[PDB]
Amino acid sequence: AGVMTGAKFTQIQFGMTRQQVLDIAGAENCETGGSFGDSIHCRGHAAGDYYAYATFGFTSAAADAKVDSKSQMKLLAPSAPTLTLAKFNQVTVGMTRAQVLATVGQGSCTTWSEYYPAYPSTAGVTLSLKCFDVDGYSSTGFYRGMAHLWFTDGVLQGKRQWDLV
Amino acid sequence: SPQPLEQIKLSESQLSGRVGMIEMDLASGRTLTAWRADERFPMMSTFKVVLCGAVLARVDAGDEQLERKIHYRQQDLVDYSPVSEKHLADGMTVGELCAAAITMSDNSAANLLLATVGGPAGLTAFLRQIGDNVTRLDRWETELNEALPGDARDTTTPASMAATLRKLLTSQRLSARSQRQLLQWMVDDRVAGPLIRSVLPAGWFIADKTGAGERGARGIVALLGPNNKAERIVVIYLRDTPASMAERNQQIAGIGAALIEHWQR
Repeated sequence: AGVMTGAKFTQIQFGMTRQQVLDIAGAENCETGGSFGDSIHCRGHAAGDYYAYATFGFTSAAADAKVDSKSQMKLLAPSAPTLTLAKFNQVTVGMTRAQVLATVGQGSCTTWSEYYPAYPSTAGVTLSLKCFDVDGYSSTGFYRGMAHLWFTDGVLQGKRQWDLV
Repeated sequence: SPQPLEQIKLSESQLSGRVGMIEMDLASGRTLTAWRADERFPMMSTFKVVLCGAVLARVDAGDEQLERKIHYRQQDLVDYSPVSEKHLADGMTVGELCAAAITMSDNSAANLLLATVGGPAGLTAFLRQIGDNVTRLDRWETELNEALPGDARDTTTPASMAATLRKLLTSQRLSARSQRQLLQWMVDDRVAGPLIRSVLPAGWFIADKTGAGERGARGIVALLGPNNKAERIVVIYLRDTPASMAERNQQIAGIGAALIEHWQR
């Protein structure tokens, strides 16, 4: 059983039904309605003044609706964080995702949110990454060197950073 | 079980931290128990009660509506924003933003609300307006949680915070409707389980707001009392300790438990 985890987040896939998501996540960790509309929000371990979590968005309120959005906080760690303030300054709006990763470090990032507004088409796909310096990521507390990089159609639209270098 | 001040000294010793505490009579405003009450502590998310107080003041004045929808963008999203990030495409009402800020410590929600009251400087001006000359907000989320030692930015004191909470919730500086709404958001707090709620006896009322920050910073502001009626304000802040979150929560809960055990003693 357990609470929401990175493993469960990874096992949950775009195109899944609400019931499929609940079965993997563990229903006792999850909620819908209220603050979360028709999305499903699943709590992991306590972190800071909230919890690590995942949030799954769906194509509609229908029972057969499919996951078209995956978001997570503090369920996943970067594989090899090498981001620096210098590298962040080399990142430019208009860059492709591939160019950005080459700039900030290939193992520096985790996916914050990914949404296909035209699912199953990829048109208009929005993606938010968090990229971290060597000691920037924390699964239980506060980041100490993180950049938010956001894309539409795989092209960087903006960037922000905290505590880099 | 130790007396409140005994428990606080035990907690400071065990945490190697600094605790700030006020216990205040809600009706009279009298200070009943105090510890480091004039020392500064980072507010963290506890500032959001003051924030939404300022928002409600604008509603009372007809300069704001809780039903007003605010639209925002990716650039506005910061860490710890579980609710606001979900509504990115649709926007959120002012009231929904306050609910998220208070009950879930939603950071981006708080930043959106801060902009409506003139930013940190605007909120600080509101505080001065209501007679709080101590509490200050200087930065936005997420920097306001940095809690650097000796940094006066984004701090309050237990004494000032207690007085200001009393002003916002009972002084009729806010309309009755606004006072009820602010209190309701605090009643509906979702993230305060491990703190005073964990030691609150059956049948008691509680309304609260928590905070967590870097460098061990942790806090709670609360109204509570027996017979399902608010009787006192309790403010507890912690700063400057390397202790785990579990330990920090346990100590704050224990201080709350001491206040409750010695409620009439």
